[PDB]
Amino acid sequence: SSRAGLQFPVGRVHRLLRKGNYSERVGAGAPVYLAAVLEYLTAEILELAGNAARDNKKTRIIPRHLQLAIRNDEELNKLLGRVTIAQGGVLPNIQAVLLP
Amino acid sequence: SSRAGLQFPVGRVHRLLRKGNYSERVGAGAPVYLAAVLEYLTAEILELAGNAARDNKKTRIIPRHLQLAIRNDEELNKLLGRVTIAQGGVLPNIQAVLLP
Amino acid sequence: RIKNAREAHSQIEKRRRDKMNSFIDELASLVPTCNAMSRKLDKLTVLRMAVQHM
Amino acid sequence: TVALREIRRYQKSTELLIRKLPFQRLVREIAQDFKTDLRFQSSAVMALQEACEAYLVGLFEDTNLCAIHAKRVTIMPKDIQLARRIRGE
Amino acid sequence: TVALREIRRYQKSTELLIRKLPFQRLVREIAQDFKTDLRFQSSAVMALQEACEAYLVGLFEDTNLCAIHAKRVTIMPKDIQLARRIRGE
Amino acid sequence: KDKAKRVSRNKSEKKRRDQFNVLIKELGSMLPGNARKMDKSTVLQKSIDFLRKHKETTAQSDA
Amino acid sequence: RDNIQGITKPAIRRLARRGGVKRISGLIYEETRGVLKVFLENVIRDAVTYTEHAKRKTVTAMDVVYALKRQGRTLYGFG
Amino acid sequence: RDNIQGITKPAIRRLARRGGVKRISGLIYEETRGVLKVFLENVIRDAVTYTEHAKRKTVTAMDVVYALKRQGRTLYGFG
Amino acid sequence: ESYSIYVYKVLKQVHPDTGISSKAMGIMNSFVNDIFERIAGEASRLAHYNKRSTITSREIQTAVRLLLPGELAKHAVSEGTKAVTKYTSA
Amino acid sequence: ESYSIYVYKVLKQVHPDTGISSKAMGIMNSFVNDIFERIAGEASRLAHYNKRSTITSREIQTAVRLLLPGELAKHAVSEGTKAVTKYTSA
DNA sequence: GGGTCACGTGCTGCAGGCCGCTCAATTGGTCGTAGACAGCTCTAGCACCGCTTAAACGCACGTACGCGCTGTCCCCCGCGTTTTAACCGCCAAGGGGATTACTCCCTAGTCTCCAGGCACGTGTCAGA
DNA sequence: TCTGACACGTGCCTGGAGACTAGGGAGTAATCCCCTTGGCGGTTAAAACGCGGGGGACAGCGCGTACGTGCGTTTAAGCGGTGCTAGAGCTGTCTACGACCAATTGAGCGGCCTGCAGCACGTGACCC
Repeated sequence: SSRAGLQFPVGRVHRLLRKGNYSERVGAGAPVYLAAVLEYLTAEILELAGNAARDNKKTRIIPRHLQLAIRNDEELNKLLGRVTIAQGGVLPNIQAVLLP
Repeated sequence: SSRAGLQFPVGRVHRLLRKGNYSERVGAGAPVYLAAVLEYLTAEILELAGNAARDNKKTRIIPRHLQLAIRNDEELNKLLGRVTIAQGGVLPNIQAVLLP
Repeated sequence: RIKNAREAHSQIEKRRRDKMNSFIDELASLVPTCNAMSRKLDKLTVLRMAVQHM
Repeated sequence: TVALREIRRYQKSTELLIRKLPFQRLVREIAQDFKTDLRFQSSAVMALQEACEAYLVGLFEDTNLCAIHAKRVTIMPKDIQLARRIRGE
Repeated sequence: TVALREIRRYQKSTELLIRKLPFQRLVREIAQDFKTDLRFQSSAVMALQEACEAYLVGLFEDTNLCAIHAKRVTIMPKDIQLARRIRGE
Repeated sequence: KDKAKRVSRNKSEKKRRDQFNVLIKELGSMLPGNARKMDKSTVLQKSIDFLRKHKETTAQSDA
Repeated sequence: RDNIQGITKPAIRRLARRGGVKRISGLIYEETRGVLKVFLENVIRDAVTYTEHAKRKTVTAMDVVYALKRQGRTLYGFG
Repeated sequence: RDNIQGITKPAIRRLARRGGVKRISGLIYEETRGVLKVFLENVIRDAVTYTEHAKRKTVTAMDVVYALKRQGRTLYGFG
Repeated sequence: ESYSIYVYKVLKQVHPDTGISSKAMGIMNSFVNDIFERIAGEASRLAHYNKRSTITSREIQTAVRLLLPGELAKHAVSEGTKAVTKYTSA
Repeated sequence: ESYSIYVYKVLKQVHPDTGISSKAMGIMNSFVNDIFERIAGEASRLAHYNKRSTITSREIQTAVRLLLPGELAKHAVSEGTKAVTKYTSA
């Protein structure tokens, strides 16, 4: 991780790639490549979730913020389309035809 | 296969289980149990498909007969609910409201 | 006899604190910024938020 | 008038709209049909509650759209059935 | 009357209802967008065509049902859009 | 001898009390209908009533 | 028995409102209960099967998660 | 270019009839062509990606089968 | 490798007076591979969930119950159980 | 085991003044686990399809491209590529 | 003696520092396979040409369906009142799960041998 | 009588079957702790029940267009035939990396203790 410049671990990633019968062999680059990917995706979600917290004057992230951050982003929403989030809530969507 | 009273190969099933990255180890009885299940399911389709061929005055089974056998049988239809069959065709379903 | 006067005094002092504490919680509820807080605010913070809000 | 207010209110909040106690009993009522004398973790029940409401809400949304397509305001079982059939149920 | 006989005939038969050369050109027309100078197996292309026709047949069935729910016989894009939306498309 | 250290802690407790006292004076002086000699409980009580009144008035102007 | 009635008509109305429903026919309540019953049966049956396979008597959240996961539904926060 | 137009109105009629459609509005042909083009584009992109990963120039049936399979659509008869 | 020999033999034992077309056989071969993967996949997951390194008939039997519908599962499970019983007895 | 340490460090890097709830953290851990399974599964399948016994950055890259949508796929690949080049160089 | 304010004490929680233990990262060495590279051959796919038939395209006419408009009745919605359950708080007991330790068996790996399976070719039968 | 499929006959190799050995994993047993389950009492909110009015849904009627259907004319697709190459497939050879095994070191985490800050309580001083 230190040489890779990552916050996320590599050694455990390597362990997890060779474990679970994914392959007979794993290359040195694979654990590293993946660790970078996992960190990247994590950072993007945290950035959006933090914004959702700020919009509501919060300094702390909660499941509601995570839900809002994801559903407002079509790439994440598709990626996590089949995912249910505890206490995430729902978006305040009302059909125009129902309005007076 | 002879010992088990099965038509299906036991050795092939064992080899596939042994070398398919399903687990480190496979029990000796597992291939036998599975071969029997595969044979049974195969027989269910063949029995129905043979009937479908007979109903069309045919002495040979074609993809259409498989399609007819599968979609009329609820358990098979659910099992293959998302399966596309080459040259299977479609069932002759027409809505009553469309009729004169 | 007169020992009760000191006991009464400590009870009066607590009653004063309880009255102030009850008012502090009520005061906090009237400041919109307090709605963003999950934990109960400290006495000093509530008073500060009230003046900042006004 | 009230219905729109209620929609906004319930969509805004995150808590369950179902009652927990009858839900817990219902889980056992159903589970007992598969196996008797079962024991359950409360976290398992809570997980079910979240899934159940999310499931029904999605169906309600589709049901509402079906009624709208037919240029209707009220929802009926026929609208639910169309959505369910299209969704493979 | 004509439509019903046509429906029965096409449901009875198993052949492809799309001409192959137009289909082959369409596949290459698309594939070139991803990478140029590609080569294709004929069986691969036919596999695509069978899947495509099966897809459209499913679309048409649901579209027709939506029109029926709306008490109409003629299918419109509006009906397709509802069916597609319900199925998550 | 270490009892002397408690004095610094006593000062810290005093500092907290003094911050409260300073805010009481500011809180009371920031209200309309200002009056002298209000005790800490009264300042808070009048602050509560003011904010309820302020909220009521701005709410009264709408709906 | 009869715990499904424990979810009352007002509860159904609240759920429908969350789903954006403005107007509700009187036949919805029975239809909704039937739908939920099926959903619960499917998830519970799988969760119980997982519990039985493990030779356990206590059902855990993970049995529910596995039951949902194989049904194309994952749930974050519960494990 | 423009081979989507190669799917003629009669081709649409035949397909719609296979799907049990009795009557067709004039806007269906264009809507159907738009949808089909998008559907096919997604399938091909996956098949081409498989071909590219293997560093091949020729797309094979298995590239298509894998593409369809990963999309949820299992195909029998082509492997 | 293929299953055409075994599929044909089973058909003859069920319907002696009929055969299988080339296209139909390709479909049956695709079917067998699909079913194998489904069961083996679930059996693998069961072994994973319970932290076991060995797949036995128990994982497969459970996988069969999870995958197949009630009536079909009962018959499929019975055949698997009998095959093992007969096999170990012979 | 958990990623809470790493998630928090990243959160601090992005949002130095923002904390995170335990429930939100549990959700983030489930997210990471989900992504791992998706990529590791696809990388294995790619190796299987191409008759390979090993996993390299190529299998991971292709799995990332297949799994992620347009923008995420491009950026995730870039991050993986640099990390390997940088780690390999160091 | 009562009430408020100011000052000091006692107890609890959070943050920082220290101690102990573990894992990962780092370092070093050996061996084999898989992957990469090189060379050679053949097939399938791609490209090109010609002819015929069926389908597609274009044009014309009429009908049914869809759309728009109007009227009536019933159900649902909203509010108020009454009754019950849900929810909250507190207390107690037992079982299952969790944790630790020990023993036995099976599969995998290694080694050996044969027939059936798989592929190819020929002849006859059934269907065309 | 011919074409395709099925049955019969022949040949070769691989995989399966059988046999043997060892270690690790699985299975079994015993002990301990926590959570779940079960029970009781009280308070509040929700649910249930009843009444009245309006809007929505349904039914009926009328009109026009687009679509459907048929006929004639024109074009492309499909079928058959011909020619050539690149890529794919197969075989053989060589190297580096990873795997496996062993040995060290550093940093971080967890737990415990100390220091600082905060909350609540008690006493003294000031005012009436």
